[PDB]
Amino acid sequence: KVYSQNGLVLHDDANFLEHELSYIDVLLDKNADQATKDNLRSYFADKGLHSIKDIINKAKQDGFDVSK
Amino acid sequence: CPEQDKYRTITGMCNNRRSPTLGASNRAFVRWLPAEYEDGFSLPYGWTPGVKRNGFPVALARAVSNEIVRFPTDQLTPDQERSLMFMQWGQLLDHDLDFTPEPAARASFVTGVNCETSCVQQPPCFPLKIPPNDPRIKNQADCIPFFRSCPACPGSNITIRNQINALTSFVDASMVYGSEEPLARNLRNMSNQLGLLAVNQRFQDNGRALLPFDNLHDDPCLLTNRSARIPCFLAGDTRSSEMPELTSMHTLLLREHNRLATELKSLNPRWDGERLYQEARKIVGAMVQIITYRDYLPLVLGPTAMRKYLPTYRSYNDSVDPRIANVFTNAFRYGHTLIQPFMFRLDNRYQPMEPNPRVPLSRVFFASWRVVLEGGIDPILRGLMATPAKLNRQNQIAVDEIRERLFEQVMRIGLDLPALNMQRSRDHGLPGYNAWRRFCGLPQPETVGQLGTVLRNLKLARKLMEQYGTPNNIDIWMGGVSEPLKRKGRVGPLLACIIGTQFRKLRDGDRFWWENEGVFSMQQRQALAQISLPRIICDNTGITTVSKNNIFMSNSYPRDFVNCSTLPALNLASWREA
Ligand SMILES: *[C@@H]1O[C@H](CO)[C@@H](O[C@@H]2O[C@H](CO)[C@@H](O)[C@H](O)[C@H]2NC(C)=O)[C@H](O)[C@H]1NC(C)=O
Ligand SMILES: [Ca+2]
Ligand SMILES: [Cl-]
Ligand SMILES: [Cl-]
Ligand SMILES: [Cl-]
Repeated sequence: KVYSQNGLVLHDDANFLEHELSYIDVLLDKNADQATKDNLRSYFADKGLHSIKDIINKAKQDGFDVSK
Repeated sequence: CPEQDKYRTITGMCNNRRSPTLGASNRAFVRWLPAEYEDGFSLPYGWTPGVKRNGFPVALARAVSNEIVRFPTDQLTPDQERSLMFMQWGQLLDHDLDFTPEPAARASFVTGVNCETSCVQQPPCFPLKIPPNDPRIKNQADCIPFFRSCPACPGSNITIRNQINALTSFVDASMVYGSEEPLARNLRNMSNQLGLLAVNQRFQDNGRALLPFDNLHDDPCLLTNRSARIPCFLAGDTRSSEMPELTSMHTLLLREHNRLATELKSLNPRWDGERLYQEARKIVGAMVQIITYRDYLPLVLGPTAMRKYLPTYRSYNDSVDPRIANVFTNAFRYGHTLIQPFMFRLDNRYQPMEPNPRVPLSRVFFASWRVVLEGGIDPILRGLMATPAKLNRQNQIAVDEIRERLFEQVMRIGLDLPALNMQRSRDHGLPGYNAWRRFCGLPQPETVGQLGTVLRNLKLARKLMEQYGTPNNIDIWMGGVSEPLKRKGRVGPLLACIIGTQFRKLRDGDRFWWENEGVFSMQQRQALAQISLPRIICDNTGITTVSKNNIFMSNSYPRDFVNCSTLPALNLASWREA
């Protein structure tokens, strides 16, 4: 939902967050522990983002530059 | 729900096992008195012209503010015994307790009018009309925007309108961790098993963590300095960026969490991320409760009301209603009388810090760029400790930085926070001043003279009668802050009762109260009694000289300050598992 005070949108729980880009870096890190990447994919899966493509496209949809 | 558990839920669910929704987020407020609406179930008083309340016309909130609350800023009276940290903790605490959602502006696309822009009184708008000869808004066709709070029962048929509390009523540090499972996880660092909260990835504060950035397509913080492009922050409560002073307290508790989770890891290597997160969350939650009830509330209520409304704790009581009363959301706005018109920033010497050491509040609202680009949170926290709060006088209620210029950098027009409070109480159908006096067992004045006796101020009782006509119609906030302050307190008897009662229930009706048997061990409870807000500042900032307890009373440097080496650090030795 949307948190609104005096017409200002203070939070939108549907929007990709900036610090979640560091998670994308982990997934695309070849040497990164596989059990960690699997936990991140379950994190993103719980938000409707299943393929790496869905995750990147959501971050892009929400105003972030994707070059990965 | 769980036959037995150890940590509280994020939403507050099943804190009370006999009624698992009590205190849980996204539930209607509890009403200590039946709602009073113009038409009896939804319309606020002042909605329909010519419709009186108790035989008198409804007073324009903006007019009451102009004639009662307005005073010359420069004549402000400093509080000789309250720091500006006293005000700020009240705001942060309130953001642990209540948040009343409003409809988003974009819902007006194919429906109704845009309350941001239009002055048409149409759902969901309830704009404040401009009185004649207004000192700032000289166009009476204008208005101050106002969205009605969302109803607890959408639409509905003959259901007394009520409002929703999006937060957990419990004092559980939900302004850090959130009040819903998705946000709570979004706030957490899910790339390892350390149980940390997510921190900013683009900026630090002298090597120390900053809050992560929130993502808002129409971010208000970007408007405060277009070249800086610093958006608002993300925290357990969505208002974290309203003020850099507030932001600094959020940032402080975020660091404290990651500091605790770090130590607990070294202490118990076998614990996984979830375990570390929950244990550090439980300590922080107890720290907030301790600071609130041990240090803060005694200075709000004063000794007399403290002993009366918050007697010595006994044990948990599952018959206590721990919800936030609808009236508390407005009554706890007394803190607005404490607000100074500037943000004070000091250096390591507690001297004014350049660039700007005395910034008017009308240029700090949503100014997240100031935290990131103008020296972090250390200069802010130092100003909060070594600056006196504003004292509340019956002819110096609230400054004009919030009465004339609230959010003017992100709004088509400056807002009037005192007026918003009174309009808000009407939006929530709250009873008038005498209705709450009675509820609290206090005398109810009918005439200017009797009101003069209650207020010990014949002049103010006169201006209130001229605006409202009868003391029965005085909006609860206006009447609450108009009363003389109790001995060694900063609220009158009426607000001491409402505020005192609320926090009693939040203590006695909280199964996870830090002193309740089973929550912590004996060695852990004795360890937590040693914590203090000045020590938390020492542990998570570059500041090495901090206020001496009570931090909310200490407010002058170097008289009321000590070196960080003198205070004891929290001993987590009892958190060791064999
Ligand atoms: C908005 O932010 C800009 C950019 O940060 C401010 O200009 C800076 O002022 C700081 C003072 O701490 C200096 O250290 C920098 O050299 C300045 N940066 C630039 C880009 O010149 C600017 O002052 C702010 N706007 C206002 C109104 O204060
Ligand atoms: Ca809470
Ligand atoms: Cl109520
Ligand atoms: Cl909260
Ligand atoms: Cl007061």
